Amino acid sequence: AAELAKYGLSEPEDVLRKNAATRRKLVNDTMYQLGTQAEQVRRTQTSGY
Amino acid sequence: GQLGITSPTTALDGYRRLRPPVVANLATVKFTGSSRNGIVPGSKVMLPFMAADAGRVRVNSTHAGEDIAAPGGTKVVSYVSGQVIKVTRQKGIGYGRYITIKGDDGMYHRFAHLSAHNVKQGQRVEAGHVIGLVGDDGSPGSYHLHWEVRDNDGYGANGTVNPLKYMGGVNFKESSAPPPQGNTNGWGYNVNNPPTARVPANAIKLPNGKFLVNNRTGALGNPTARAASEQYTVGRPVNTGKVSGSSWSGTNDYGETYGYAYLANNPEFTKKLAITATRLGISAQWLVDIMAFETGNFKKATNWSHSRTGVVGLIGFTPATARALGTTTYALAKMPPEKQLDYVYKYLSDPQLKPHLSKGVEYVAASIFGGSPLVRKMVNNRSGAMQRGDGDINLQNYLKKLGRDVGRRYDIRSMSRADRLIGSAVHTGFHEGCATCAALRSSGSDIVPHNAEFD
Amino acid sequence: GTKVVSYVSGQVIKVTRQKGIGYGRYITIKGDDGMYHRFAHLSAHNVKQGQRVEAGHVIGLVGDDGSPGSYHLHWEVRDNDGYGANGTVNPLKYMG
Amino acid sequence: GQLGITSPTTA
Amino acid sequence: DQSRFNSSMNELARQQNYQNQTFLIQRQLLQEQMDAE
Amino acid sequence: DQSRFNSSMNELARQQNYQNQTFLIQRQLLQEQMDAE
Ligand SMILES: [Zn+2]
Ligand SMILES: [Zn+2]
Repeated sequence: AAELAKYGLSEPEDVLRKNAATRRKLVNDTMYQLGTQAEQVRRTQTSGY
Repeated sequence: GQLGITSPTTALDGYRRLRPPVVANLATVKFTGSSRNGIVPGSKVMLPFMAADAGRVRVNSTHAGEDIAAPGGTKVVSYVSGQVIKVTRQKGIGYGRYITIKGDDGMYHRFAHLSAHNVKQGQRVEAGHVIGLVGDDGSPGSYHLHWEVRDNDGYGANGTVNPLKYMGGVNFKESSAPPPQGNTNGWGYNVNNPPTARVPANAIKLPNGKFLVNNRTGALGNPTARAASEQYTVGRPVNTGKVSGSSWSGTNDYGETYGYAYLANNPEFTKKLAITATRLGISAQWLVDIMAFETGNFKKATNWSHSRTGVVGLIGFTPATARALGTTTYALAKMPPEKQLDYVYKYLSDPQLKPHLSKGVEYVAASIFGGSPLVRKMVNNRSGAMQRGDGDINLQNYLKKLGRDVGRRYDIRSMSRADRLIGSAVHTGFHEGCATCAALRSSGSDIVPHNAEFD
Repeated sequence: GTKVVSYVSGQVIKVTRQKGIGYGRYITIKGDDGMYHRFAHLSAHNVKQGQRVEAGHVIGLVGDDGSPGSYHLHWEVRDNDGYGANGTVNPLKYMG
Repeated sequence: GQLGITSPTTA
Repeated sequence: DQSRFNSSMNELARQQNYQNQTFLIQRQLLQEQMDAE
Repeated sequence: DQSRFNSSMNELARQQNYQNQTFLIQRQLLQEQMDAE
């Protein structure tokens, strides 16, 4: 059970069924926000010469 | 302890994991001579070489990078923590083997003319990490290191800063090794009567109140200073000494902090602890050290969930001990340390333990560690109780770790023979693992003969 | 045998004893002026913890805890109720 | 402020 | 925040002092080279 | 931002030294003219 919950699949079957698409959407949105911040940081990396 | 540059810009699967190849000391050069090139007189610059190689490298008394002549095979060490940007090779005139590190200080550091690389592109290297070996790409026969500091990741002379001048004006900590542990019979702090004479923190705490600063040694409060090389020779090397495990003045002074900050900021706790120690007939220092070790330097005294086996309190009250004392583990954890001292005294007042407490620190430690049967085994077989055969949770290690937080190590009979014999090696030069060498370099003194103090 | 007398009106914070080097019998009074006054090396106490003492109140007798044979009074003025030298003011200069 | 500094010797 | 501001101000002051000292050393070296000629 | 300010200060110092470097040539020319006179 511990190494199952390490990934997040220890919930009951119905709970896992109801919380799949939203979980993937949240993962994608979090990664998109992280990428936006990373792109901003990289873009601000400019030489002054 | 953050080795290298500490400027206020750096502040912000199943297989065995090996420690990164990081050293604990870095080479520094102080130039008192008149050989001047624009860098301020009498300043200390941190070279990217190991501290053991400080004396074997030369600054070479025309281009944008400083060349440091070093013997072939020396290791280049990153003085700042950062990300390795690029590790490539340019065959020909300039930048034979060069490695660029984006330091946390905001400046790019380039080490060129190398023989081999030890880092990888995109690798996060801490300060003291081994980068690579020096090369002879420019002048065969003589090895050197092309060292360049930039504010950008370019390839030109536009944006180059002299490494020596840059290192002269930055705040850095050249050593990260702990100071050596020895005898502090005189390096004591009393909150009611603070000491009159003090020395800079980079001094070496020699036994009986002696110290060593800037190649000169003396005693606290005595203006007479003797040369380090004249008094400390190969015949009598610098020995930090040890604290006797069975000798004490017989009186406990209220407010005596014994080098512990918690006792200094809580004078009522210090007074209560002195009362308890005097009542028990034992030195306050022994009980102070044992409680400090058992509580992580008084930071876990009232923690009732840190220990997975249910051990709380100043002296590590087990549930069986708590039941014996008439209370519970949770209540012992809830009470403040001043109140817990009463239960410590009650536990140590056991007639199976009290008579043997005054005989030394080892008896008190055994009583707190194993209880009555360990004390009885000590009384019947003093040598047998301190066996070092496997275990790794024996009483010998427990006595070894006592007083570590303040720099005190105890010399206990039938226990410290191995420490005395193994630590009887004399060093005449710098060795990386030796803490005394690091302390000598940090104090500004030269490497005088001293005993080996490893860990 | 001389009697130590509180020169300021305030609240007595603590009346305890430290055996050994410093602060043999010491009494701390939180004066109404905002400064803490400590009288150490006493023989006996005449006040109680948490007692409001007026100016001119008798505090206690002098002692010889430091140098036996000669009696003296350790007098110290602080802006805090600590136990160190960080926050100490010379009593003579303060009363001047 | 409080009296004391972080211990340079390892804990 | 107060401690961080104090540390930043002290670092800036010491940086300016080091820069002034370096400029003074450069001027002294320039004068020495002038005297050499 | 802090690194950018540090780099700006370093550039200021470099250009100050660059302007100051003309002093040797000026002194040498003055000595040459004094010898000629
Ligand atoms: Zn070069
Ligand atoms: Zn006095």
